[PDB]
Amino acid sequence: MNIFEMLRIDEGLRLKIYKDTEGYYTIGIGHLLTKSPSLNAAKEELDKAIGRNTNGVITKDEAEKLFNQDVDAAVRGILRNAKLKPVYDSLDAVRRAALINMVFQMGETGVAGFTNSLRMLQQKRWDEAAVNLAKSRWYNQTPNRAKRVITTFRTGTWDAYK
Ligand SMILES: [Cl-]
Repeated sequence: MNIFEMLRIDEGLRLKIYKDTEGYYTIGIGHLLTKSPSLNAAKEELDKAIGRNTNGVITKDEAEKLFNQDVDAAVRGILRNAKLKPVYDSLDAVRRAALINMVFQMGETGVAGFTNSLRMLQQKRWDEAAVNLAKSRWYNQTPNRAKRVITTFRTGTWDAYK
């Protein structure tokens, strides 16, 4: 298992514009298009992202290209961020994938907001971090996915995805 496989399980693959769990227009493997409620504004962003006139439908290859870009962006966001980088550097390979997952979902700035939990992780206090992460809106809104991420942090194994 690796980060791509993990996020593909968490986000799914949809080739037609859809609404994410929060009602925002998205496409492919969790690629957010826009928070505007306008489907046309979504369609427009999609055309610009892909470089072609799509009418709301993309191919598998195009979804995978957006995915490659989004994973690369998450990783560079971690490495650039003063709060996130030291945490990433402290972690083992599996737990690193879990942090990438969160950044992909919530954004660099959002994850950097989990100060307390990040510290716990850096200190390798797995159980304490797991308990703290579960108090968040994140956990309450998307509990099945958050539990998988938390378990990965708790154990350092890919068991929640097996
Ligand atoms: Cl993009």
